[PDB]
Amino acid sequence: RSLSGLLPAQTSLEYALLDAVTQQEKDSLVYQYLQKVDGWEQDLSVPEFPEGLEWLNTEEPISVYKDLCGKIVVLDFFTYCCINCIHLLPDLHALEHTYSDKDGLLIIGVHSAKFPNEKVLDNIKSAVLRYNITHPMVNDADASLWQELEVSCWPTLVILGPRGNMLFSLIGEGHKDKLFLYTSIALKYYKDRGQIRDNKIGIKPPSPLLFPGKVTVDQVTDRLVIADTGHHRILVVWKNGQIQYSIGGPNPGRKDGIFSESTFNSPQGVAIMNNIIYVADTENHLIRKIDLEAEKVSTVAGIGIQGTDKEGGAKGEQQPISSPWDVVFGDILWIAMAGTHQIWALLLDSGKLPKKNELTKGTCLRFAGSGNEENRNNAYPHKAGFAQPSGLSLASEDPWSCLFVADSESSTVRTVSLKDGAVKHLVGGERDPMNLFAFGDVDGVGINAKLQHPLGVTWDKKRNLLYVADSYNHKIKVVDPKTKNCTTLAGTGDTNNVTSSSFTESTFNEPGGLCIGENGELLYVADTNNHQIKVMDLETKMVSVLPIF
Repeated sequence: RSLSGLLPAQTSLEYALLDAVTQQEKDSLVYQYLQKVDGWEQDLSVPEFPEGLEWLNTEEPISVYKDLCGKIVVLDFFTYCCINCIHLLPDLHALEHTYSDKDGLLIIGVHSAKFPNEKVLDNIKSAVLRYNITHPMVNDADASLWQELEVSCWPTLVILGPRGNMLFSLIGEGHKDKLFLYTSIALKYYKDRGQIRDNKIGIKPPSPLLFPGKVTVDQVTDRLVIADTGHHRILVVWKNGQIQYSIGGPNPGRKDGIFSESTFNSPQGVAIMNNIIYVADTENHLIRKIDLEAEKVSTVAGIGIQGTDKEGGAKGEQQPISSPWDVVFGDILWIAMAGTHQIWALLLDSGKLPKKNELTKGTCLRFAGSGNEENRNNAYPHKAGFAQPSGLSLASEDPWSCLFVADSESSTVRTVSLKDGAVKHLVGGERDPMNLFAFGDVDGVGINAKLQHPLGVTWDKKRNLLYVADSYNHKIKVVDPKTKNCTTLAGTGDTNNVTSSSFTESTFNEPGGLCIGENGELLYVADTNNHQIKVMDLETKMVSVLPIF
């Protein structure tokens, strides 16, 4: 009745596939595995989808035993917060392009939420558009199917035969070789038996910004750099809201050169200094450079594909990186490497980082984080762990001399010392370093405070405060790092949009990042799912929408 049933047989197949020298040997072994599993007396039948769950990218609900007979089916147990699930989506996209509904394959996303916020249908509907998921989707918010199957990992794939008989499970990310081997040979087998039908299954506004991930402010000239993630472009905008430069879009890409030529792929982090913007070009797995004087884009880090390198050390364009989410200047570029749960550095000029030797110009490496997904604090940077670090902010002045890290999957904020690299707790989470489920919405001191998937931090040098974009609680919070006291600055915690209002009566919706102005009078917020930049006046305590024209 559970995925336990496949484990002795499928691991016996996987042991043979490692001694298999030819692609034909591997194909015949998988075919022999399916002869065995198909000819079992008692199928490991999938539970039916619970009735009255909400479905996306379909006309009506889908049921395994009325609508998916005669089909190979890939269930994707996933949640949109998890970077491991995000990394899998390109592999499912490539599978759907290879094998249509007509060819006998359907993929179903069984959205099984980690966080409370992701249970809300409209927040899944946004995520579907953000990540461009064009296959059927079910909001299994209580995670009934997950708990019945004893799924234990985000993501889990479960491949079904034509009568809902479970054939394979693939746990986690980057099993593209096996996903293709298993589904291709599953189709081949059941087509040779004449059990795969060729029937169809039914599947299904120009604003100026579209899901803006991040924003930053030039200290000298008070211009905004907005990552307009959904339009796959960067905007340079004056303080009054007039657009100076639009760079990229409307389509994805990796193209360098002039600004009509240039293209990005869901950019998040942006930083600026001396007319040079660095972009964390997240789904390209690249750092890009925009030169505003020369009016040219170039690539400074990443090879263009998802790294699994946890150590690094190569020069820029020969160093694989994994889903860079935020960037800030330090002379160095600090990088929140969400994909490998680490803080990285690109050395813009040749220099030396805390607890390492001199490194040459262009060297791209890990600074902090083991690479394990953990809420682990440590005096030694390598032995500490992060959990999808998505925000940075530099406080270089004394007595801080630290990098503030929004650590999203842990629901904490972290300091990393710029003297000795010590990664220390600030607010949120629990003491247990393997506990990634210590989330909530509580104002308090240290571990007593609770956050929910925070994506942005910005440091106020004037007031000695940190503003946290506490994204899934739909709230800007304020942390005093001396006392470690964390409290709500603005946001009711609902998502019903409001243009002009006070801080306590204003609203946000999954704010992806934020940044303070030079003067310390304005706090700009990338209010992602409202498709808007929110300007918070810290003097009048009024929120306004930045007009863009």
